[PDB]
Amino acid sequence: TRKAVIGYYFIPTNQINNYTETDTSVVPFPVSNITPAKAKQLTHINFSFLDINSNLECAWDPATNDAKARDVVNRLTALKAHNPSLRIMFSIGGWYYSNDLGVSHANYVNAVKTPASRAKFAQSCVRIMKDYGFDGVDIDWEYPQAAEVDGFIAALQEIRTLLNQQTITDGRQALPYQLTIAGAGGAFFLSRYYSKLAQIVAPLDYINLMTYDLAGPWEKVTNHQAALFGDAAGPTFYNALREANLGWSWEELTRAFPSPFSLTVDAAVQQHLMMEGVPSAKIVMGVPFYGRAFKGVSGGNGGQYSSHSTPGEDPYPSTDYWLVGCEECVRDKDPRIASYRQLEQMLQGNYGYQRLWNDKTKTPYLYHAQNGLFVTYDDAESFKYKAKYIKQQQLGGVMFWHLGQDNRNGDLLAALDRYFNAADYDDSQLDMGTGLRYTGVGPGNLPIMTAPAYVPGTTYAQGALVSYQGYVWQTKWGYITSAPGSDSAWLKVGRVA
Amino acid sequence: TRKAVIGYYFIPTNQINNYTETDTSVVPFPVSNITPAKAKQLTHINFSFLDINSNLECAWDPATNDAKARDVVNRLTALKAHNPSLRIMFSIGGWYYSNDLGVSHANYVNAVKTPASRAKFAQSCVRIMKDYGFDGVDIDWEYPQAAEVDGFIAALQEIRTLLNQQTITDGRQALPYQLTIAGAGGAFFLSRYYSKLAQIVAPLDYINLMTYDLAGPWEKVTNHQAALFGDAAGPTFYNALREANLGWSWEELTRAFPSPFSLTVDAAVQQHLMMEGVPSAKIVMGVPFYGRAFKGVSGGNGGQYSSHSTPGEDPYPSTDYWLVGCEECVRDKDPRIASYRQLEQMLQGNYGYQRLWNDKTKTPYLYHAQNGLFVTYDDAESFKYKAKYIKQQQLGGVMFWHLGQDNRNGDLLAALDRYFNAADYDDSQLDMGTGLRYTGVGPGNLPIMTAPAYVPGTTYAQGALVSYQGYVWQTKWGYITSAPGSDSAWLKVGRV
Ligand SMILES: CC(=O)N[C@H]1[C@H](O[C@H]2[C@@H](O)[C@@H](NC(C)=O)[C@H](O[C@H]3[C@H](O)[C@H]4N=C(N(C)C)O[C@H]4[C@@H]3CO)O[C@@H]2CO)O[C@H](CO)[C@@H](O)[C@H]1O
Ligand SMILES: CC(=O)N[C@H]1[C@H](O[C@H]2[C@@H](O)[C@@H](NC(C)=O)[C@H](O[C@H]3[C@H](O)[C@H]4N=C(N(C)C)O[C@H]4[C@@H]3CO)O[C@@H]2CO)O[C@H](CO)[C@@H](O)[C@H]1O
Repeated sequence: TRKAVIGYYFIPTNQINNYTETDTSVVPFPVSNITPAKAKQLTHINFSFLDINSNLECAWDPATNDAKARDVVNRLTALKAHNPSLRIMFSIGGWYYSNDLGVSHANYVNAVKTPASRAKFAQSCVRIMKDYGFDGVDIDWEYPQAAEVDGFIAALQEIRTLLNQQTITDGRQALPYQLTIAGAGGAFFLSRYYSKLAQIVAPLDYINLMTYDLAGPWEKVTNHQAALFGDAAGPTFYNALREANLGWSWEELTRAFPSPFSLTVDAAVQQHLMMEGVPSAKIVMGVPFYGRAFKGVSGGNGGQYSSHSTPGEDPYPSTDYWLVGCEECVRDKDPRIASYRQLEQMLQGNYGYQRLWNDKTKTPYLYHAQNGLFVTYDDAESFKYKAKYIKQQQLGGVMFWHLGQDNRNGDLLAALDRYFNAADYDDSQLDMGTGLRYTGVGPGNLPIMTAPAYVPGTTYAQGALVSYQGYVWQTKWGYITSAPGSDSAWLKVGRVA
Repeated sequence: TRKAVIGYYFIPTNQINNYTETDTSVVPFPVSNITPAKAKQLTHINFSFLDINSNLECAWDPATNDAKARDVVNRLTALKAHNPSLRIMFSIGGWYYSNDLGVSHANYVNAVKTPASRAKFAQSCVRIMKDYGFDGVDIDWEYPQAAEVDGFIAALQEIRTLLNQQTITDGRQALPYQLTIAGAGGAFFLSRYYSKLAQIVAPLDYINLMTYDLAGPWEKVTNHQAALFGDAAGPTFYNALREANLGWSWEELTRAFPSPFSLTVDAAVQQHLMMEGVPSAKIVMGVPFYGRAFKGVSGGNGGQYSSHSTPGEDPYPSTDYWLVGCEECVRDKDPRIASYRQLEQMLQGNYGYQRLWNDKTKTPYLYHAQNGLFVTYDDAESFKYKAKYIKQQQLGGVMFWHLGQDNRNGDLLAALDRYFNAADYDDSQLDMGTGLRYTGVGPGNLPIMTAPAYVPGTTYAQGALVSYQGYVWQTKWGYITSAPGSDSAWLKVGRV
């Protein structure tokens, strides 16, 4: 089956209001950049972002000029003409609107509270979808927590049943309306709703993992923001998943979530597959079309894993724009982040950056020896290893943030589409490296094991293995005369074939 | 409030059926051994053991001479004329009857299975009590598994209900009928029901921790069977509590249950105090009035922490009675155990035993260099530390197994009584030592702390402390944006 290539397209309210396709200083990446050929390279385009208002309904930023809004959305849906399988989704949320301290957080929390609120909210979603010509709904709430999860789940199920009904009504069987969500790509944020992944992913066509921003100025050590696999030399973190209300024993939590561990894309992907009820075909690996910059980095190792003098606040607190050659940073007032387009132009501008590569993480990075600068980003090369990882692990596909950050030619998007569909591209021999793989094993992804059936009245020595009621259990100590199961003496280690 | 001195009194069916107070060769320790003075040193005497028959009711061993039984119990209850606080309880269970593989194990599992079965069993308990003149019921099921816990609890609740009624009906406000159980004194067995300790203890006056047998020939290395505190040189064990059906986070589990750890009396007490709703006042520390012997030990550390060649199976697998000087071992046909009374005689018989003392575990032990023997046991000296510990931890009192193993002078009983009630005894200067203390912290033994009230809307760095809902919490990582109890990044680390 074809792999999904979901490209979020972010366009600020301000830009929508002053929309033009002839003034790169106003709209840096207009829709006019996506040609029929480029449209053919995508399966989904996720317009970002819509939000939830105080009325507990899906809506545009009130400051948005509606007519200009519909116009931007029209240029996008027009692309469907050049791709019968292309879907134009709209995403609700985004870090700014939905984070705990986001301006609209209460709206997300409140909308999902009751059957009534969920019905009204879900209905507003379908209205908006049909009103502007979208093909599905994507929720990017970062992120539901504690008591919020069940509501969130009920909301997703509700939206689902409505979409499915709309599909029938609109006779859209050939291109069903879809529901997706952008999920956390790191254990910390993932720990919030992890225990209920299955229920959450159940009504979805895809869960888009935000496997990036796994490094940044808000961390004390420089590192790759999207390492595919781990580098022992890089930092590690406490595995927040073992703080999730799972009901697993100490042993289970320990074997499921090793810690410390390398925060990588592989880890996020594996942590999702660990859970029972989470199909890999629904998992979509996210990749960044932007890089994150650090300053005050010590030399000796390309700027990797170094202490740094980079502010972690938001917004950027100074007026000092130290990312050499990043004019985009000056315009946007943040030297800590830059689009691939800008980064590429920087490597083009002979500014002193060296383009380095980590063979463990399988990602590139820039080192400015002179100014002590470090940039972590992804490119067509790192995407090769990730595209193959997607095939190998049989994931639903690839997602990226975001379309407007690709170079004018759209090399990043073309690469992705190429690695999955091009007849003349061949990665059968691409070596995935020796980077550290996430090997947590939880009661959900238990391996098939073989052991004599348990025998009542028998006393077992420590480390003894037996099969009982569909599983292979092992004793954590000796003289155990209890049966495998509820009692704490036995550890479920495998599944009975 | 007076510390409880609970002495179990075990008399085998054979000894009851041949009861005599004038022949130590038949009944080694008849009731007449408990003189008025000794009766005053006790608060409870738990008659052991009664069982649960196939009719799923409490009942005396089938082969028991009822008439002889009642005479023995009457002698015991007669003892009350010398101590108006004394209670003669009877204990149902014991290892032989109720262990997973014991003769009556099925009866314990079934007796508590249904409301009807529990109702019937509960009533049989009170009936036996009122019928033989006992003062309370002690359940010694070693031990109910995780699925039988809720029924065990319901059964205790049912028994508590009937006893409180009987107390009124019999006008026993002054000396209310009681309900206790012999609880595990080690994590492994404790882990079976640990998670529901609170519910188990609720209906009880006391939970008698069998904080002994923490070592034996069934373990690869010789060790102190009842060390008060841990000795780094000694063996450590897997902390089974971290595998209990607690539903706690890794962080919570790891701080409550360090592993490996030292299998000690302190460890057991702390493990109980760690749970919420488990009052120290109801915790009673068990002490043994018997020692455990090993053979084929090597020297270098007085026979401690040495490999040995002692068989572990019950019954003793041979007729080789190697405990030198232990005639009791010949009679009972097991050289791996000796009453304190027997040990004392072995020590005074100059058979080549040396009484050494571990100042970390605060316990005595015998080492026979010639034959390579090792004996772990307790005495009046180790009882000083445990008695102080009982006081310092504000525990309910002490319990021991069993009266019949003390010496004719009732020295161990006397020691316990003295350490708690003698006006001329003073242990304020007694040094508890540097032996390893159990350091686990749980929901029920959280430290008192002070921290700034959590402030909605604030972002907290890793390691921050805030007060919320009467507790102090700490963040497990950084950029914590939500409140304690709603965001799993918060760990409850203190109270008040
Ligand atoms: C404040 C506001 O609403 N708009 C800002 C705008 O904010 C953007 C940027 O900060 C984005 N960062 C980057 C590197 O693009 C940020 O992107 C987040 C997004 O919210 C999350 N959602 C996803 N999905 C895959 C759905 O991924 C993440 C990405 C980061 O990877 O989004 C916010 C808006 O929430 O920033 C611009 C200039 O930076 C500013 O002019 C203004 O328009
Ligand atoms: C096997 C039997 O029924 N009768 C045996 C008798 O068995 C005793 C002994 O093995 C006791 N052991 C010791 C060291 O005294 C054993 O005591 C156990 C008891 O079951 C548990 N209950 C408690 N409580 C505090 C309630 O503590 C433990 C103690 C060990 O600390 O009990 C069994 C019976 O269950 O052994 C004698 C002598 O070998 C034999 O003649 C015969 O009467």
